[PDB]
Amino acid sequence: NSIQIGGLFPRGADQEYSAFRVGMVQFSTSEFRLTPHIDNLEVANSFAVTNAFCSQFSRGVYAIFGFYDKKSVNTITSFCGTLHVSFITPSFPTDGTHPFVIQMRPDLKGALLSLIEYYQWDKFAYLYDSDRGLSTLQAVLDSAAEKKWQVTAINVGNINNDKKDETYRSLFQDLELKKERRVILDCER
Amino acid sequence: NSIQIGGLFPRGADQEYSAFRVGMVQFSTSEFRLTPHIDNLEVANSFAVTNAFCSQFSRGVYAIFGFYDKKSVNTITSFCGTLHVSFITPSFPTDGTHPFVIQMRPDLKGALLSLIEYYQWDKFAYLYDSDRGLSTLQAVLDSAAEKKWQVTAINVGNINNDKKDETYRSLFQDLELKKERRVILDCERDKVNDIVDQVITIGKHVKGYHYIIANLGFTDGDLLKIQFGGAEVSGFQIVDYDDSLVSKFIERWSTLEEKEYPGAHTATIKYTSALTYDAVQVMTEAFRNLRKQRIEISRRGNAGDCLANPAVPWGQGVEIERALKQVQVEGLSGNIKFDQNGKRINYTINIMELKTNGPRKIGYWSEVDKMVLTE
Repeated sequence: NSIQIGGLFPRGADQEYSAFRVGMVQFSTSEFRLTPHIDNLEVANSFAVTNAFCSQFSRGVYAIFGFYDKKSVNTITSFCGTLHVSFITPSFPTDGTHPFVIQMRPDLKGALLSLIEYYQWDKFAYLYDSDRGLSTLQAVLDSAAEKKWQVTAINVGNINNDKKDETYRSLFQDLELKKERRVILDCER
Repeated sequence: NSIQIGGLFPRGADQEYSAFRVGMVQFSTSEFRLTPHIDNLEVANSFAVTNAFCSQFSRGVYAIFGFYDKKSVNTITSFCGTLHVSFITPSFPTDGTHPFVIQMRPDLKGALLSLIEYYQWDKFAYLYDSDRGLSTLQAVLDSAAEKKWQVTAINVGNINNDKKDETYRSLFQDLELKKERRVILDCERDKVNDIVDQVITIGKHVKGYHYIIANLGFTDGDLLKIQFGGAEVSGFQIVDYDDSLVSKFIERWSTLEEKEYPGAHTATIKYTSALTYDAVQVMTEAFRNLRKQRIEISRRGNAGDCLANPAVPWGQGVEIERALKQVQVEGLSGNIKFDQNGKRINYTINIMELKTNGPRKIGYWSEVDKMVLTE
């Protein structure tokens, strides 16, 4: 019993792939074996992702495990929905109800909003990164209307890294006009 | 000289296509003729857009004119960049620097921020729609930190339309906790009318309220309703009907048969449609500057499958880009110019206010002069 599956790992996902390998070993049985076809492509590039998908599809896979970015996510959700191909991903949850997509990452939106009320915050700064979608940003903004919060949302993402210092100094300069002492960092590791 | 091009029109773009046709006629020359291959697909669906692109690519086109959504935009920008295919679109500008993409719509982000300071706003509500990307939302939020504003951003987009009433009542209920009297409507020509209608119903269109329509089509929507209400309404207009150029266009547009040209028998025109017409002119002047420059780029309908791996970009595409981006003519949307990326430059956006006698230009906005009032 040989079940061929696809593997879309973004270049740099070393520990992710290492964990992917360990899983293959820990969950290997005699009843059937999984045959991973690994494709290391720039997850951000929508075009490349399209090829890697059609390539793994022509190879005749039963399911696909990979990752997507805020840019290529629409490509995956669309193709997998049209071709009825299942796509398992640890990446951020899709903003909606897209069939044929299995998401390993639980929604943090709920846990965050609950924590804010616990500490009883009414005025805080929200530094966000547009990498995982503004799904959580909209969450805090919409709740800011109901719970009546004074949120200071600032996109800390588009900061060019080859001179990113006069930007941070000018960042906490605005976070001092209102003497912001409570900051929420919505970013990657 | 037959130049084949692709046309991706979303189902429902009647006036846009009608304007696309009129452009084909007004800018048709004996030197060369453009052969549009029209494909009507659901622009939102990323998959469909991928097929329509590869289909027009296998047919061997030199350039593609169409539209994209906040969902399919990444597909276009990506493929057009990999296959070196030029893509002209009136849709919202891309959030970044994506090559091989020509954008007819100027950036409103600048004109909006300038208008806010003009009226000297410090606390306002910002009703936005996630359809054209949160590019402008981030703009006002980031500026709210520097200029110190108390913005109340509310996504008026995800509102389910088959019961959208207990939502609006609960919407202006939150806009009453802080007694918000200054609202900015960042929506499409449709979502705006829905809001405007609700505003009149609840009576929040009387003196004391101030609305700002955050789009390039201020006169594109019905204003006769919130015109006599009392509340001041401002917005932006890209199609200056005072230009003899535009005035002449309407003279022929308003007369066209509405049967053959759907939604074309009016004295006005949606900015999206006006950009479509100006798009044709840009593509014409571009392919013309290639003939006079003695540049051979011609090919056949055998570019092959777009999914070809490895994917090899045809060098003739690099020249087609340097052509469109080099174009500089006069159209309905003022002076048309581009930079190395594709974003329009040296343009003018008229600031509009709604008075008793109707809309009236109170000034303009230049990318280099900011806001300038006309006495």
